[PDB]
Amino acid sequence: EYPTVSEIPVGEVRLYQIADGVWSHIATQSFDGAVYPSNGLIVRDGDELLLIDTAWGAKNTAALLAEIEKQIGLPVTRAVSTHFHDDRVGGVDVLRAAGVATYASPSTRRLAEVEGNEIPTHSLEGLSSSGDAVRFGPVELFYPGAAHSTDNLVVYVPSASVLYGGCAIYELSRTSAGNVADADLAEWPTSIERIQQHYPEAQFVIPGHGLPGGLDLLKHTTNVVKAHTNR
Ligand SMILES: O=C(O)c1ncsc1NS(=O)(=O)c1cccnc1
Ligand SMILES: [Zn+2]
Ligand SMILES: [Zn+2]
Ligand SMILES: [Zn+2]
Repeated sequence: EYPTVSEIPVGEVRLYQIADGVWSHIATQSFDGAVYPSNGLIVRDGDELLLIDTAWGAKNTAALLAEIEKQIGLPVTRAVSTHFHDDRVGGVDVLRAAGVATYASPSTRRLAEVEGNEIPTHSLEGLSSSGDAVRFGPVELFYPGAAHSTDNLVVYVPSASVLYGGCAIYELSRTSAGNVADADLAEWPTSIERIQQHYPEAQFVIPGHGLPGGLDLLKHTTNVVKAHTNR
């Protein structure tokens, strides 16, 4: 039942409920002649919603809001981008125009600015050092160290035992390293150890792209990252 690229036309977005008040959002983008899905997270916070990541572009992110409005009916008041790449900040200006307060770490904001990508408005303090955690309404935010990018955050929903690894965690079907141009391959496995060591209790692990699993996805990512390092 977890939505795949076969069910989703580029431009559309599917929500998938994972627990009481916890959803993933799924969108697709056309990249290098292939079609690839992407995951973000939606977490209920009283009578409002926190959004983790854009749906990878302005048009998808407009559809994401329309899909949230239709299917959940609570307002998105805050959004957090988990690193500076386009699949996480692309659509921030859409969010901002709809009244969403947009957030990222200063590291992410600076890299976004340097990259010419969209820049979330608000700064998340207290995440500058590997192993830092901060609370953010109904989630904890964790900086595990450099991995997929130097700024990548992971998000844990203490109340549903949901860990959203964003692009620092790979799905099981992904057996070769993705876009590593901005990655710290030397530190990635240590960063994942930090995630393992902080969230030993997670039950649902959502990778940046593709199918959820359990904690095995962390070891899976490590294996793939090491294989790539030994190419
Ligand atoms: O690995 C990532 O997080 C990532 N995010 C957007 S694209 C990408 N990796 S990728 O460019 O190597 C990719 C994988 C599969 C199909 N097309 C592109
Ligand atoms: Zn990325
Ligand atoms: Zn504001
Ligand atoms: Zn990605």
